[PDB]
Amino acid sequence: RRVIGQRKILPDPKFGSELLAKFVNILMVDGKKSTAESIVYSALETLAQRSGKSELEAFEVALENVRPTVEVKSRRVGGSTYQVPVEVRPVRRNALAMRWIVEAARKRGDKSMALRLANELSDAAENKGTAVKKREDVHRMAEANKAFA
Amino acid sequence: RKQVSDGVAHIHASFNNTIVTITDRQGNALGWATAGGSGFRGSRKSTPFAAQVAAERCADAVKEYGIKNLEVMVKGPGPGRESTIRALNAAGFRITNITDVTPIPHNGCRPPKKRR
RNA sequence: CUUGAGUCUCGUAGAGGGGGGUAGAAUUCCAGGUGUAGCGGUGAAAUGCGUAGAGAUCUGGAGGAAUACCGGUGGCGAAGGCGGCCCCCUGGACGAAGACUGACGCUCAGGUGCGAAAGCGUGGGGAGCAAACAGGAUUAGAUACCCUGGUAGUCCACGCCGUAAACGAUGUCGACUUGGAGGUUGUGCCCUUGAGGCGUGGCUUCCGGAGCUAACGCGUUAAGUCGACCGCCUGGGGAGUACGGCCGCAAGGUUAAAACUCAAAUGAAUUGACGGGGGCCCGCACAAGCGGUGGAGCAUGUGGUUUAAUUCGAUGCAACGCGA
Repeated sequence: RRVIGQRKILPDPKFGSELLAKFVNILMVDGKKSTAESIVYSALETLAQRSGKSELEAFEVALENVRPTVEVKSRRVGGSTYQVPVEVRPVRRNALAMRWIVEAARKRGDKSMALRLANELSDAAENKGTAVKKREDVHRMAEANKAFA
Repeated sequence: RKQVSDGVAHIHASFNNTIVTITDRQGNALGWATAGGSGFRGSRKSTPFAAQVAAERCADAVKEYGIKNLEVMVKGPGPGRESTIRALNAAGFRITNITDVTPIPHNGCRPPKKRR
């Protein structure tokens, strides 16, 4: 029954990006802010080294194709467990997109986290990888069986 | 055979079965197929989807007469039998009237006993 | 003497009974067609109609069977009961006025009569439906459900019997009773000033007022206060049972015990649990996300195993880094 507003997070103190601060918080474990920053900032600078321009919108144009639009949420009504496909909120779409982006960086197969994530940013920019695979996977499980919707 | 394009349909919506018969306004039989005549038996034949598929395998084979508009009346206490007439409407049989001519007894025949 | 009881005049509602046929759906049968591989019914299946061609409807007809639509805790009757349609004989209730009899009235053991369904005899039909019944399908027996069929039987006349939760578990005839809302049959007064409001008759249905009851409850129709008459009961089981009498083609019925057993049996209404009902909410209880137990090695406890002894306690969320 409880309801509250989203946690007041401080935006990124370098680029001023609350949605990217949410990402660098999703990724951070054991609270290692210093090393996490030192790897993600270097990988995003490696993104400027990748294309050769002011990489600020490249993040958005990459994530525009890893955001889901349909999700299944199980709800048992009428005997069996129905699937009840429900739309996903854009503020949650960004979170899920970044989640799919980070849940494939570790198994890339590059030398270091910063390097493999800088590579995976450009990879998801052109619609490849486990992130885009899971995006298509959730796009096909939901609303393609509209008989239950 | 001939061109009809406008007829009538009489259904027997039984409890565990469903009969259909299409007629051109005078008693000629055009289309008819039950549930138990297409390898569909058991409770699988007792579903409205069975009425759907019965309507379908009637329509795809009886268009030799070319019916586009259709009259129909729901008859019998059949569970979920407007589905088959809506499938006829979806089978290219543009419906014209939906009514009920269920023959109710006039205490002329004593109603038989039922499950105790 | 005339108010009870009756008699006269005219109308109202009508499913009270015979006798007769009558129309519609339906559904067995018959024939003709048009058309095609299927129908028919089970939580499944099978039985059962079909390749001179099955069902299914079109045309018509035979068969018997009861009247949905009005249909209504709607009307009628002493009760038991009556529903399409009309007639003859009637059986009963009510209304609007005016007139006569002289108490003629109510109850009533025997007795007589009527009397639900089931159960019989005689003579018939019996389409469909349906006690018994052949048989099929899951089957060391299904003889029990489920499915097509089916004998009486429902139907038609003349006669047999008299039993029911035949209940409003409330016998009949009466005298005096505060209201509301309707069901049904009335019709008067004054202006019918579109079906008008007030008084005056009945029969009733849902609530409650004093009153009564053990409570529930009844409450102008009393289980309210009283008058007259008839029947029934004296703990439960045996038991409405044997022996009798009468009735009966038969079933048995009516009247109607005793020896023996027990110390209870029984109605209402609270407070309770049944184990699921039915509904309303909390808790990371769930769904979304995090690291986890379970994969591996190592520390530690538990049961087994082992032993001369391997000291004891502890065990489902609450036993196992617990006593230590």
